[PDB]
Amino acid sequence: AEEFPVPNGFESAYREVDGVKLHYVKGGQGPLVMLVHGFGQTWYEWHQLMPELAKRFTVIAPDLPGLGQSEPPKTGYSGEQVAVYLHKLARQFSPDRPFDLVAHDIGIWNTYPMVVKNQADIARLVYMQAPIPDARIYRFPAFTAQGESLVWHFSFFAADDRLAETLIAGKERFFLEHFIKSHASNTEVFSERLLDLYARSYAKPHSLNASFEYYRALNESVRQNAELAKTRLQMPTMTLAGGGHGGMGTFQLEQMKAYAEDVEGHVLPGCGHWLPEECAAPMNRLVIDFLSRG
Amino acid sequence: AEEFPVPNGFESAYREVDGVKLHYVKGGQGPLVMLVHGFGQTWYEWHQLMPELAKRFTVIAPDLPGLGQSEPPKTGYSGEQVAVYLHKLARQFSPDRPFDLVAHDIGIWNTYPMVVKNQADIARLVYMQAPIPDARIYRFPAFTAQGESLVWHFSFFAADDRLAETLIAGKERFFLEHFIKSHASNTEVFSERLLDLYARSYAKPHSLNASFEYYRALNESVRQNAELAKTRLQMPTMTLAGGGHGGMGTFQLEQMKAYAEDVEGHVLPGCGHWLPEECAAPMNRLVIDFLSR
Repeated sequence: AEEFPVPNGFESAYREVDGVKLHYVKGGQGPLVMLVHGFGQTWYEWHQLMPELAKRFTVIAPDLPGLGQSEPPKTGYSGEQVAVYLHKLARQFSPDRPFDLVAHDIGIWNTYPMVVKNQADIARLVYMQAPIPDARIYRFPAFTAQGESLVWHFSFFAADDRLAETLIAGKERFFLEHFIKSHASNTEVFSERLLDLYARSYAKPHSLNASFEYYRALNESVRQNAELAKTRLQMPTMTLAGGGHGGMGTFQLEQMKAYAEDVEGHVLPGCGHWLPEECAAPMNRLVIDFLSRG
Repeated sequence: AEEFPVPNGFESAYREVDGVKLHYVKGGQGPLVMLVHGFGQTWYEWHQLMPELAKRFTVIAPDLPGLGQSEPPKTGYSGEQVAVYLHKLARQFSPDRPFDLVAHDIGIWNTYPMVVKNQADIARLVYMQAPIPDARIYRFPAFTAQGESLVWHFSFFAADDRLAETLIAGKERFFLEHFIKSHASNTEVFSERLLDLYARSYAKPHSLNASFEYYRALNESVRQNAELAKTRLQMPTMTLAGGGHGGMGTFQLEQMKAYAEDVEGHVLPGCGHWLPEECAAPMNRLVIDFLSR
């Protein structure tokens, strides 16, 4: 069974990595690019970018552990733990050559440790729409005068007593439409049909729990990254952020400059958090062009 | 029936104020003290303080509009709108003499406008465990190095789509127990029966909604207060805050210094947010002493 339709010419498959069965969608030929999704979504957020990249690259889009059709991690949900699974998966298909990485939202959290620990394996890097876990996340406001606090959900999802699963179970489709649209500028792209697909996937009980365990591990990820960030990233990097409602704005690039020697940043006007869907044309173009420099 | 047991010597009653039927519990004789509860609770959070205060004062503890047994407001939930109901209720019982005001949590939000606009009516003021709505609330963090933050619920409750009512309905007791304990230092004071009583009250559909409408009006209250605060408070004021988990710490007094010329403050170590219950005896003593001068 497939939770989301696979683009023509791609294959849906699974690979066991350190005892965990990871789902991915793969296609194309050439150097490897791995695309890593974020909270509320799956590999499918990349499905419009994937055929374009596949004309020049081998493209793999995994489901994060516990999300989509991937099994939960056996070690834990901190960034350093999850990054092992994703690094080993990529190196199964690119064992002798560096690969490219594109990551959105908690895909950043779950890849930054393996990038910094294996820099020679990463040719080029694209990060969009999330802070790298560090002390900056403690400075975001709980409540704002205009618009809405971007990351109050950090506390909601990290709260104990399984607060978030207990309240959201049975109401997953309602909650996800609210979460997605509240973090969007171009809300009209989130049709009821598309929201149905995403909601059905993260409503699987182990996926609803997995979703929030990433946030329950966030403070551990911060502590991990305080050590890892003593070495800056050396490979070419690009950041993308939305400039509209839900967007990170200038924060994405300004934080990345503390982490990367070679970084260029873009803020996409009229676009929120969900860049591949809200602003497919400019986002796809920026990513394809940046990766095609190599 | 009554949602909470009324202490001996007190009466549970109602008064119509601007077309809204307000519930309150009243006892004692002497000058008036009005006690105003906060989120998650009702008049009943004051039920241990009330008999002690009633030895020297007439004491009235209303349910906020839409909460407990009070009808929702017919104007709105912003601080200036709700304060009209509370001011007029107090003046029905103390028309010829200034009265004292004690307020906890959003009871502050719902009384500050009528205090600043009717200073001659307010003899002494006690505020505990909440910011007055102003720009300082935009500095509180969304997340902390120890886990969930103190006031991320501001955004949860203010969200549209009836987010909070929709997620909490059917889980009202579960959520309120988590909310109380995550803002407490002393959780043992919250018995099964007490949690049951508070959960049943705010689970009434119009009370669950009313609870969050106070937060959906919070930014409007901030903007109202930006103009009202051009006039400082002149009456004797006391702030109380918990020093433990859930407490406002030094913030309560430090904010109040910007609003009040005559203010004294206390931080209670080992106490969180729910001061009348977590730390009943020292909180009662400090309030009674302050009001009895």
